[PDB]
Amino acid sequence: DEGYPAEVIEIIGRTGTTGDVTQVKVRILEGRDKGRVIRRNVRGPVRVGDILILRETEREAREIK
Amino acid sequence: AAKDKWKLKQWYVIYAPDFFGGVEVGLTPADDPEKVLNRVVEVTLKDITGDFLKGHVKLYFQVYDVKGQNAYTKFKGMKLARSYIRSLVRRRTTRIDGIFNITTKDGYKLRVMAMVIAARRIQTSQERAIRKIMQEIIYKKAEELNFKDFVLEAVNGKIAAEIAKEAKKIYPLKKAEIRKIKVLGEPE
Amino acid sequence: KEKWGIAHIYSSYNNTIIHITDITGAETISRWSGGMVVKADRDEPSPYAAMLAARRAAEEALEKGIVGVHIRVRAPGGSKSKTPGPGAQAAIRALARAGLKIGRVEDVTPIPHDGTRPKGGRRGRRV
Amino acid sequence: MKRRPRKWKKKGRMRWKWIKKRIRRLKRQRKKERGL
RNA sequence: UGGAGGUGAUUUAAAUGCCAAA
RNA sequence: GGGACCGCCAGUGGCGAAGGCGCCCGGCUGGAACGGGUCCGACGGUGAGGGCCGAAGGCCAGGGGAGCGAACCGGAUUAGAUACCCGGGUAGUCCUGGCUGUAAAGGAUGCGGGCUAGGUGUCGGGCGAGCUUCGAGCUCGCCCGGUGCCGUAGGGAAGCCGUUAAGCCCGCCGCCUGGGGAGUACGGCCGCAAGGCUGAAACUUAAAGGAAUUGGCGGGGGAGCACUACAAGGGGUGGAGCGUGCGGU
Ligand SMILES: [Mg+2]
Ligand SMILES: [Mg+2]
Ligand SMILES: [Mg+2]
Ligand SMILES: [Mg+2]
Ligand SMILES: [Mg+2]
Ligand SMILES: [Mg+2]
Ligand SMILES: [Mg+2]
Ligand SMILES: [Mg+2]
Ligand SMILES: [Mg+2]
Ligand SMILES: [Mg+2]
Ligand SMILES: [Mg+2]
Ligand SMILES: [Mg+2]
Repeated sequence: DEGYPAEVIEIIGRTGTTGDVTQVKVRILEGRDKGRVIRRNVRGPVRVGDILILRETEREAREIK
Repeated sequence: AAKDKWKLKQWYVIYAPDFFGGVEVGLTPADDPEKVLNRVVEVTLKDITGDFLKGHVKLYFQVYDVKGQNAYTKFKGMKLARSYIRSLVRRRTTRIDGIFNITTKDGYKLRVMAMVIAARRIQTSQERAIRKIMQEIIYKKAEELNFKDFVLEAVNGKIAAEIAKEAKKIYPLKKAEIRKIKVLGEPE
Repeated sequence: KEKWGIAHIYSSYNNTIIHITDITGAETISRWSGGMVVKADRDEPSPYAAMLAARRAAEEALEKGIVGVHIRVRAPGGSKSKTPGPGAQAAIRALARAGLKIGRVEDVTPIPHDGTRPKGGRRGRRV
Repeated sequence: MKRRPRKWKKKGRMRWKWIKKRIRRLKRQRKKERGL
């Protein structure tokens, strides 16, 4: 109902139709799967050290080249 | 109303056949005990006797009689895991197969599939010779042994070892297996 | 003791079916398909629909006393495609996350030894 | 018919297969009128 | 370095060429 | 219960005159390579007329019919859609006895003989040497016959071919003579039919055809770039009245 914070640890690359989406690796900070590292797609400027609020932590983005 | 129908089911315990030890292998639900007949369960040889080598051998047991809450089974067939035999067949080798219909000493009808993998490509006449050797060994074993002893030797690997030792004289081998067994009939 | 069942997973390019039965396969515990959790025909084979269906099936199985399952996953096979769709792996992962133990995993796609003739003529679909 | 593989080339003409079909259709009609 | 084969696939719709050059 | 088909191993690997031939065991049968101080003694090459074999499809009788699927019946797409896509579906595809004799049936290269640098893979047989778990096993070298690649002299318009010749020489048969009309008309033979083989003229035309070069283009591939491109944004024009320029009247 409030989501789970995750911390960005690595930048992979740009993607999307018009280069608007970035793929990152994040580490869960709270919840059932705290400590796991998964990759995600993010819209907007982002840098290492930012914190995202995920609404669910079971979907993983498909790897890009 | 549906969960009402689920409450009418009772659980029955399934046992392995007599010559495998007769150990418990699982449980199954049913409302009428007559409906449990002819059900089939598949278990690996590692579960019967614990050893991490024979985890790719699969045995099928079929329920034939129910008494109380217990179900007793018979041997029906054996097979090797598909992913296992799929990793044996490679290019620049030769695969030799033989399928035989046999009758054991005590009047059991069986169909047996054996397989041999050669180290390299070989000529077809050598394949025929190896297949003939396999046939002779299997016929002799079937004539000599009873049903239970034959099944135990086939699943343990004695027959394959004898086949490999005899067939080394035609060409060096890499593997030799009894690939599949199915029972067809039983004595009257 | 331990009640173990079997999870049959049917995965194609158009849908996904998850079917939990008992150890012998003759009694059905639960059954859920992609068309029972989504509204758009386009979303039936998506991984997310597979996750939802797997969660529903796992909950229904857990409430009835099942502890773990062995997995059998198949593509349509036969004269159709031999490759499972995108929802198989998502279905497998969701079952474990819901609380069920996982036994052995194998694929049981039916493969012909030169069987029958497929559709499309000798030129195939021309799109 | 006799073979003229030069006719199969597609530059500046229609397909030879259908020309052959059209000629065969035309020859049927003459044959029918001849039998009358 | 350069070649020859085989098996898979390949996300809606989208026709035409006037005036002029003379 | 039923009808069709034999996956991986499988290999510019094998066999056959070509068309073609792939589950296993048994019977009958054709051809070729290698080894040969065996036998006969020029018995040979090509082959007009003539004969036999010949993918798929089609036809004539009798069976069979799972899957697929001309014609056809419906659902869509579209300006229309007699189509491409989707759901069904008759003949046919399969077996027994005949007929038809056609393919980009292509190695687009007729067959026999002698000769003209090398290098390197692979299949069958034989010989020599060395290993070996003693295996109808393994490795290396040479001879003969098949099957691929790179290449010297020579050949060719070039692409390329090059002891598996499209090179130099000794033979025999078949075919061609600018593009269309036309593989048509008329006549003849063959076939149940569908069709097969043979095959002109009047007239018309300045090119048709081949190999390679430079560009331009592609609802082909790869790399890069732009607020007169997009994506994230800020402000607008298109509706009203008026200023000014253009078409028309
Ligand atoms: Mg649906
Ligand atoms: Mg159709
Ligand atoms: Mg289209
Ligand atoms: Mg020509
Ligand atoms: Mg002759
Ligand atoms: Mg051919
Ligand atoms: Mg050679
Ligand atoms: Mg060369
Ligand atoms: Mg005539
Ligand atoms: Mg612009
Ligand atoms: Mg924009
Ligand atoms: Mg305005």
